[PDB]
Amino acid sequence: LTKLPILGDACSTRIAYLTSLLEVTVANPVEGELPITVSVDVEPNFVAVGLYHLAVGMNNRAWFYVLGENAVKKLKDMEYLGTVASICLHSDYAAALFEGKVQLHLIESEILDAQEERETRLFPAVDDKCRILCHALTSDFLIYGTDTGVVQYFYIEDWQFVNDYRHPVSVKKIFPDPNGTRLVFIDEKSDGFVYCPVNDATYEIPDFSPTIKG
Amino acid sequence: LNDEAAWNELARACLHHMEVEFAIRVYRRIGNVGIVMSLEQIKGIEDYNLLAGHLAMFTNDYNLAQDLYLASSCPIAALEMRRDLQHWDSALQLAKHLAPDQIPFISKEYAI
Amino acid sequence: QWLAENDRFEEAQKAFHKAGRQREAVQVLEQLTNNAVAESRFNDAAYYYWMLSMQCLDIAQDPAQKDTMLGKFYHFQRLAELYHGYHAIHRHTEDPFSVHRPETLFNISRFLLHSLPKDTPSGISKVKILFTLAKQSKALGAYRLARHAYDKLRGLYIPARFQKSIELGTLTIRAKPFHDSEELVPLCYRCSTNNPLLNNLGNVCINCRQPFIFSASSYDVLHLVEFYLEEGITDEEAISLIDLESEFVPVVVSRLVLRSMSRRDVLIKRWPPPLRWQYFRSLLPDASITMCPSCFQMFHSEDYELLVLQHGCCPYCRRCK
Amino acid sequence: EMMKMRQAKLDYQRLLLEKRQRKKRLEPFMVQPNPE
Amino acid sequence: FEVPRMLSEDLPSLELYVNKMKDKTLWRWWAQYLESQGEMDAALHYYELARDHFSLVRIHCFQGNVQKAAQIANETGNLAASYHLARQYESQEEVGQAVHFYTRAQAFKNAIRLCKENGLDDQLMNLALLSSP
Ligand SMILES: [Zn+2]
Ligand SMILES: [Zn+2]
Repeated sequence: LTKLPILGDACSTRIAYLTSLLEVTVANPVEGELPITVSVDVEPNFVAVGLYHLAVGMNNRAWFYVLGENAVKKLKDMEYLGTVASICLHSDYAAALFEGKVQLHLIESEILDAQEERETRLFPAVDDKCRILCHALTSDFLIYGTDTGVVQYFYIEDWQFVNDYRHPVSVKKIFPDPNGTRLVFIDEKSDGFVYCPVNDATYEIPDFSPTIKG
Repeated sequence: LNDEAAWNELARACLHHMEVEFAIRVYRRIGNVGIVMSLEQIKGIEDYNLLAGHLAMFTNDYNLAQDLYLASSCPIAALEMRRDLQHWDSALQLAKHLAPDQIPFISKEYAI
Repeated sequence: QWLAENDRFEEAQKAFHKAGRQREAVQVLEQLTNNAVAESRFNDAAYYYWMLSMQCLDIAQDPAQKDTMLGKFYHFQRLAELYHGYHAIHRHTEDPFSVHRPETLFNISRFLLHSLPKDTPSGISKVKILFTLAKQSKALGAYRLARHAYDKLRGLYIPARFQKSIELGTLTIRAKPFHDSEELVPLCYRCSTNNPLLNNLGNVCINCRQPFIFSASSYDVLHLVEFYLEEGITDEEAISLIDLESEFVPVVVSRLVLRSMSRRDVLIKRWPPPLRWQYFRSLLPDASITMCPSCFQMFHSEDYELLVLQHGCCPYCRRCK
Repeated sequence: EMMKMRQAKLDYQRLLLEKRQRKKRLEPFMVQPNPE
Repeated sequence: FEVPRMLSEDLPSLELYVNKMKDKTLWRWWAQYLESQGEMDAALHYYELARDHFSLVRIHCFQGNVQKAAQIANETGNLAASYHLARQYESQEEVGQAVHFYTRAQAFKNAIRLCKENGLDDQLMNLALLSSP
């Protein structure tokens, strides 16, 4: 094939790689399952994946889908206020990233005694001066990065902040561990670190390649 | 492999990472007995720095042992280490800061 | 020795004890306790320690070694309380299920942590106590004590099978309202005051220092205050009077006061002759407390009947029913 | 004075004892699974 | 007790072991572990086998059938069942039943208590003579 841009994502042990211009494949070989497809309606740009959902959007949109055990249902067609950068679906909640903002919204929502405090929230806080460069979602946390170097964990379940680190420079990429507690982030100068919020301290990763990507 | 020195290296690593139980399992096969009993003696310790100091002492790094012991709950253990290890000058130093009863007696021992 | 070579060691210890033996009985009993503590039978460890305590006090009947055996008696009693408490925590963190109510585990863990500050009797691993305490305080709603439990945990070496839960709880506990529910706050009964859940001094008030009197089922706080007798008064004298009708300054009830009470409101805890009977006024006579006449532990009356029925004995001493 | 507040606290802890034992008496404790 | 620890996560192996030994403690541990996994209809089987009447009566008082708990408490004399059964009627507001059944378990301090609360005067004599000093 002439060209196939390389997109895809990971959650636990569930690959969701791109197949072709109009397709995706979802599989969990680690737990012995089969490959499926979701034949996405457009040319996708980002492909998040998670326990129970896929997601593809190209310009300002995001077609969530439900990763069942049989088939996929075009859950919704929710949209965003800017160029959607890289959404990340783990568990139930989702967190799009459009124009230096991050907008935690519940996915499978029908207004059944669900507090509107929980439906939608927009980080960075309405008033502050940041641009969330990188966020990454865990079992229950909205770890994101900033420009003034603020790595705020955000416990979704009780809907409050739990951690405020402060890196000397703009944390610009983050990758949490599967368990969620510890973290790996890269600052501007390509200087990795391992932030472990429990004991609030960063350990430097020796001999870090200058062009690490992931 | 069935190499005694390879098992010994594994044992030193297992001491180094605070893996007391698995280190005991290794040593029980190596056969070294005067450390199997010691480790079974300090398997109860829960304090992080105190246990750190003990497992340091078992890896014959006494300086780091002192360093940790002075941060643990029971610093006088570093004293006990120095006094056993016969370095009575550091014994005076550590004791003076921690215990005054050892002072005249460790002074006597150092004089002798 | 016939039972001993027949391996009936419990009965054998009972025999030597009944046989005036004071070298075989103690040695076999200590060996049995060491076996029990080696395994997970902490409740039996507590019961054997309790037997040691009362037997050694019996031995202290000898005026020659009174001073050197009351110390052993007190030490073994404290160990008995600690181990019987710790058995519940050991069960809770091992079995896939849970047996006890959350309130009882919370109270047991708090009492243990406030009675085991810096020395750990063999086998009692306080990582489990703090873990149980953190879970239970977060469940019940004492969200400030849980913060302590986790901070204290941060300085101990955690076994790998607890690390994930503890290192995630330390993070998700900062989301809680930072407040201790009033339904759990301990209350003194000598001076009105509301001691912090985590009292540094141990199990003692702050304004006064009357140590709390804990029961023996749910390790709960009790409404009994320990008054002491006057100078020239005897136990027989005190009971006679009753029936007729910043350091610590212990209260000293005097005769005209002892003639102003009734057996409804005092628990006498008659110890053997070598010791002196210590007393316990009660401040809510409407509530009830029953005192096991063997081990002189105290329980809420209602609790003690369910416990006797369930076990067929006291739970602390396994005396006859 | 001090007497009034002291008696008030004595009554509060009275009530707590009552509700506690009521909780034991009128509720059963089904064996429940543990998280780990 | 040690074997359950070792065979935890070897649940089928445990099941084989506990169904073979027939010790009435391993049976009760398995009963606990088939009540803490929401399979309450085999808890009855293993508790039945492990002669734990207090527990059977408890489960029967949970699943609304209280005639069954009454049955398992009439014949087996296990007092603990009589206690928990009486408390079940207590929450059920049956008063004579929940008094007589405390009476069964020789637990007269709860009996006199509910009696005083209800106001049964005859109860005071019937459970004061029997009562301890
Ligand atoms: Zn007080
Ligand atoms: Zn007793």
